Amino acid sequence: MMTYIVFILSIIFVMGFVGFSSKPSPIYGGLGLIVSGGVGCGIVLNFGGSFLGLMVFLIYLGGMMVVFGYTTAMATEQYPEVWVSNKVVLGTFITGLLMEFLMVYYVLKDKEVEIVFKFNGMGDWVIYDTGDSGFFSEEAMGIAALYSYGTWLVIVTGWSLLIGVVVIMEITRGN
Amino acid sequence: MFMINVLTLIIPILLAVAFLTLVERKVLGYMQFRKGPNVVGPYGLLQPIADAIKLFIKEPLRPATSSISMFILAPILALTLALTMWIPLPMPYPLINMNLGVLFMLAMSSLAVYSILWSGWASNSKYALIGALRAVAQTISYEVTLAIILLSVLLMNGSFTLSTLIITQEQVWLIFPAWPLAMMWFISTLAETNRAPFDLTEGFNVEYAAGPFALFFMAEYANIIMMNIFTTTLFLGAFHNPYMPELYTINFTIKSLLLSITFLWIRASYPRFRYDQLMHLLWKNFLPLTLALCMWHVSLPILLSSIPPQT
Amino acid sequence: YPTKETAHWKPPPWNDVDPPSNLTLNFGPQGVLRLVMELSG
Amino acid sequence: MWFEVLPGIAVMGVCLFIPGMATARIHRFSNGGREKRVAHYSYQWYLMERDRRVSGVNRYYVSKGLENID
Amino acid sequence: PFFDVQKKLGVDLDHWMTIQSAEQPHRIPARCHAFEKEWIECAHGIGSIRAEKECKIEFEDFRECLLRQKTMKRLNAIKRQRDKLIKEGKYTPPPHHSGQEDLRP
Amino acid sequence: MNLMITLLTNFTLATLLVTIAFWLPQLNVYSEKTSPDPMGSARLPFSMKFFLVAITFLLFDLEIALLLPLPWASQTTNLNTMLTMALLLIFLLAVSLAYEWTQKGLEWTE
Amino acid sequence: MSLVYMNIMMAFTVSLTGLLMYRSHLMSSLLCLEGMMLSLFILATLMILNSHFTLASMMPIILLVFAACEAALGLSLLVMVSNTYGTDYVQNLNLLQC
Amino acid sequence: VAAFLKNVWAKEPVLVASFAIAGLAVILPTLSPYTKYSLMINRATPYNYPVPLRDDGNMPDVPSHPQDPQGPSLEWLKRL
Amino acid sequence: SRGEYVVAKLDDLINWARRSSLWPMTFGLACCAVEMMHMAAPRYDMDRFGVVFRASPRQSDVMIVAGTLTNKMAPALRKVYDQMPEPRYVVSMGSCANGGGYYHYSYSVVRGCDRIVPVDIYVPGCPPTAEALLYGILQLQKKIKREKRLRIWYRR
Ligand SMILES: CCCCCCCCCCCCCCCCCC(=O)OC[C@H](COP(=O)([O-])OCC[N+](C)(C)C)OC(=O)CCCCCCCCCCCCCCCCC
Ligand SMILES: CCCCCCCCCCCCCCCCCC(=O)OC[C@H](COP(=O)(O)OCCN)OC(=O)CCCCCCCCCCCCCCCCC
Ligand SMILES: CCCCCCCCCCCCCCCCCC(=O)OC[C@H](COP(=O)(O)OCCN)OC(=O)CCCCCCCCCCCCCCCCC
Ligand SMILES: CCCCCCCCCCCCCCCCCC(=O)OC[C@H](COP(=O)(O)OCCN)OC(=O)CCCCCCCCCCCCCCCCC
Ligand code: SF4
Repeated sequence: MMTYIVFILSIIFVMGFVGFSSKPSPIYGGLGLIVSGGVGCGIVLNFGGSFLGLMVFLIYLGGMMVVFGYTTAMATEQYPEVWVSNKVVLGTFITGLLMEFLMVYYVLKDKEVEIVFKFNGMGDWVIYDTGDSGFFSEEAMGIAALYSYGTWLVIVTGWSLLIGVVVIMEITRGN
Repeated sequence: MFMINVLTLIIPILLAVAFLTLVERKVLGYMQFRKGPNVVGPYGLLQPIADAIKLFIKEPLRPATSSISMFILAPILALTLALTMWIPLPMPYPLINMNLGVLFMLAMSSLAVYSILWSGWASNSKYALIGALRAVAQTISYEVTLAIILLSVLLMNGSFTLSTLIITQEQVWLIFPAWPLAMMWFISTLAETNRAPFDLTEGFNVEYAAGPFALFFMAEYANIIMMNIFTTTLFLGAFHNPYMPELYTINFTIKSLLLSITFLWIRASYPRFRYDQLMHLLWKNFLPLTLALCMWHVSLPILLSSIPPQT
Repeated sequence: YPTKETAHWKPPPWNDVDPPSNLTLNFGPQGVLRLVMELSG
Repeated sequence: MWFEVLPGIAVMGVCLFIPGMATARIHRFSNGGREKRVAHYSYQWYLMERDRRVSGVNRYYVSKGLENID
Repeated sequence: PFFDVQKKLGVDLDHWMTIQSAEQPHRIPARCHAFEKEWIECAHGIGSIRAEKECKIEFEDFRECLLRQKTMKRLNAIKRQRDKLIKEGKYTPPPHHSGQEDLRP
Repeated sequence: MNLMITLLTNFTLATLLVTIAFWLPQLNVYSEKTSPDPMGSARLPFSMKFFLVAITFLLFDLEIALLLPLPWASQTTNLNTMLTMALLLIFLLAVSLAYEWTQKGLEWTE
Repeated sequence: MSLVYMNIMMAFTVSLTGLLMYRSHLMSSLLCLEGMMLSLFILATLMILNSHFTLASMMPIILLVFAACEAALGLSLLVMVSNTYGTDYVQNLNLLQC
Repeated sequence: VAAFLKNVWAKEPVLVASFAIAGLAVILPTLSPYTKYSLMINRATPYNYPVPLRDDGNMPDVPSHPQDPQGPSLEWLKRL
Repeated sequence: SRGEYVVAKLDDLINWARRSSLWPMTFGLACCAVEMMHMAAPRYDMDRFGVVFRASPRQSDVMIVAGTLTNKMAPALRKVYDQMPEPRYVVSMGSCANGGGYYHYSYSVVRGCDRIVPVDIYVPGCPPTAEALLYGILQLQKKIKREKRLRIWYRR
């Protein structure tokens, strides 16, 4: 059960996009994309990609999806919902989320194990710890090489970010 | 055995947050020439327990919520991110010893504005939504200088490891080569938690009951104690004997208490900023100095041949 | 060619521009004073 | 007077002292009277699993010295 | 329009990230360094049309090093036969695959 | 593994405290109350300044995302190139800040 | 091909189908577009960490930064639409039929 | 160029401090003698294995044992 | 019995927690707000009783009507009273909030705030001294102390 955990997260990841590709609201759309970002980050972190998972949290979720929720909250005029005493205002939430985990556990059925067991990855998929690397994360040093090897990449990226600042300030003027 | 360690982290956090209210009211009492609470318990030691039992049986306001799910998930996220910021903190050895604990804490604190934003949209008020948007803009503003100051200090560390930050400061405190980063870091952590003189929420989560307000309240104070401990580890790092870890634990405890009382002593001393005045403080005062000191702490270990070890 | 679905389509403006308030708060009694604020941001 | 704030500060200081003392004692309890092995890197984990294999009881913290070689 | 400025002027703007067998930091190998090196040294300079049909063995070794589809197929076959024999009761697992043998070093 | 157990315990304690904070005063049969702020029925006007400071956060946060591997890039052999590109990124962050300055972008939240 | 890569591709195509059937809002379009960007980040990261190809580890961050800047541009466009009509509705964006 | 400097130090000391710190951060790594030692320490830090060479017969600069005279030595790093 | 003892001890617990943690929402209507400010000033010092200074109305426990209630503000008084969570309490401070006071026969004055809100403690004086307002607060705490909520729950 514990072996297939990345695969399990990937299934949840797929289900997470069905949370918001059906598009119930842009606000619940942002909420589903935040949950999907967290579980895809779990997929990244379970291959030893620690810095890239923390870039998912720090830059994608805490950097950009904050701005998406911020711009969404400056639009789409709100309206109240059901606000009866606690047999509705939290009990329906708990029964709905228990049905959501019921849906998560419900898809691991006989139509799934014909794909899981015929194409068993866990046992031979996650091979990032194949031998020794040394005193360094290879992924950390590969990201560190952006400054010595990636001179042109850093030039065009910083130029695109400066042009991004200029472009946003020109189009958001109205004059 | 590990679950025992998680409980012995998280239960004393909640007890320390409970008695921080007593320490705040007593220290703000004596600084305002008055006394703080002394009637309820002996010298006030039952005032947090009485306040907690009062807030946890107070009537829910029957809130006209714009959403159920964000109304529930804002205190849940607030408490979860209040607790999970503590697990890489080296005291002198953390609960979760990870190689990127600094970046982990920066990420989990950058995720902490969703509790504000979801509390704001989960209210029906447009005024509460405007206050929440102002608070979110303030917090993500000061997260910029959190990240740049933190990067500039860790150019002397070698890596994002918090336990390595104890090894870095065994000869000198890191406030000596980095005191402008220290003072701007301290004002930036003051402005993260919406703490005075940056508390324009008392100048967004009032849609909640008194119980969920106590949850946001205790998450805010856990963030206050946590950022004081993180500043203590980051600039005033204590001596560590590996055969007696209680020397380091008592030393950073005393320094963390002094820095938390320094928050309590700042809030009883200054008027509040106007909102554009603290946006002026960030974007026009702290950010040029912070970028210049980032350039300085990049280029300075290269010119002094003091580049810290990677491992 | 004006068909059935295209007959109500008016031509666009000649210079290609199209013809397009501020907030009012009530700081109530929540001394005491009520403040009606025409605010502009 | 001013020393009246000291019982609350003392209680809060004990509440901050308990987690660090607790995790230091648990690390010495679960690792043979010593510190927990820090494996931030692949070499540290490789030596750690080599210790776990040479100890024979699936525990890295049982150190086999010169008595295990002839 | 492929204006090869990087070969005209003699600059290295993006050749270093292109293949796995290039100069990596701290001489880290890729997982398929030998297979990609052999596909590149086989298919070098002869053009794509000859490279598709005259270096297919090295290219399939490198593709199978990348995806490991034949190796996962073989391991699924052996594990399926092992599961069927454990289910039939005609086979017993060894002690060195059950966890009672006090591993090598 | 220990991290997932710790996150799960923190999430369980958070959900438990929220559940106690909602269900414990709903034992009370206090009163069903009626008759439902600085606006009564006003819509939300948009503010351009809040969106400008949000996008300014996002662009400088991307520049910080580039600046993050510097404590690892200090360990490299090509220190002249590394120092030039580090100073170039922080200088471009400063040029973005100066352009945000002079075009009145930092005004009325300065 | 492989399994978890097929899952990340399935998420990419699901957010593509959400990006190709608009319901009401432009923010829903930008969210489906950034879910596509997220799935590209995840799949690129798993490939680059799988092969131990070291220099490409800076590539997903690059794939983040530009595209996040791209999202910023999209948000600003939405804002100007919401400054003309009051809503971000895609059916207000139909003046270019003639 | 001096009265303007006193004026900007009077009005805006934050930007004067920022441009001074940034200017020193630019110029001082080249005006320093200790900058080369950063390069030398980062290229003498052994992250990999020092793979030995087959002795063809004529290599005077390559030692046979780590405790030999010839070879790159770090006496300067131990002493400084 | 046993359950009578359990509900009596839990009544003592919740009454202790509610009376030792009263949070006031003071209506600063008139001159009595000055003497409430003196009751929060260091000499009398409400904060050492657990009575915090200027709590927000959506979490406060006791409404102190300190000053003259006029006809233009009585709906705002009842609105802020309706926005208070239970158990809410009303302390009426001074003669104009008690019964109209010096403006009793005025065309514009509500003759007592107990025409608007249910009032628990009547604090007399013009203004009552801050020591007397503190006496009224402690008498409110003793009124909360002798409540019998779980006892009457167990007996109904
Ligand atoms: C880590 C432990 C704690 C660390 C120390 C912090 C504890 C002390 C806290 C005290 C109470 C703080 C209360 C709230 C403060 C908020 C207000 C405030 O102070 O705002 C910041 C104020 C803001 O100033 P201001 O608001 O007055 O400025 C007005 C600005 N105009 C004119 C544009 C309107 O100051 C700063 O921003 C300075 C930050 C620190 C600068 C450090 C510079 C170091 C020296 C550099 C070199 C200079 C010389 C040139 C080169 C020479 C080379 C030889
Ligand atoms: C609204 C929903 C509910 C809201 C409240 C709850 C969610 C939000 C608050 C909690 C956030 C969870 C964050 C989880 C990951 C944190 C980052 C991380 O794992 O960093 C630590 C570490 C990297 O450090 P390193 O030392 O390199 O690793 C060991 C190498 N020897 O890496 C490791 O140690 C890796 C450990 C294994 C991987 C852990 C995966 C966790 C499960 C997937 C994500 C779960 C959350 C999904 C939803 C998020 C919504 C924001
Ligand atoms: C890490 C540090 C954490 C520290 C946390 C605790 C801080 C406070 C430390 C103790 C302070 C004093 C506590 C006692 C206060 C006074 C209680 C008391 O005696 O009240 C008297 C009351 C009336 O009873 P009666 O008999 O009528 O009296 C008339 C005289 N014959 O009778 C009663 O009220 C009934 C008896 C009630 C007794 C309650 C005592 C306090 C309970 C605290 C619980 C938590 C303690 C810590 C737990 C974790 C550590 C072990
Ligand atoms: C080359 C080294 C690297 C340089 C790049 C990195 C710098 C790090 C800091 C980045 C700062 C980014 C933002 C800078 C904006 C500059 C323009 C500016 O602020 O002009 C307006 C200002 C007048 O002030 P005012 O408009 O009133 O301010 C509003 C509040 N009252 O005008 C002023 O206050 C005048 C500001 C410009 C002149 C400052 C001169 C400082 C000189 C220090 C000593 C010499 C340093 C050597 C380098 C030369 C620098 C000019
Ligand atoms: S009772 Fe008298 S002194 Fe008090 S507020 Fe009224 S008018 Fe002023």
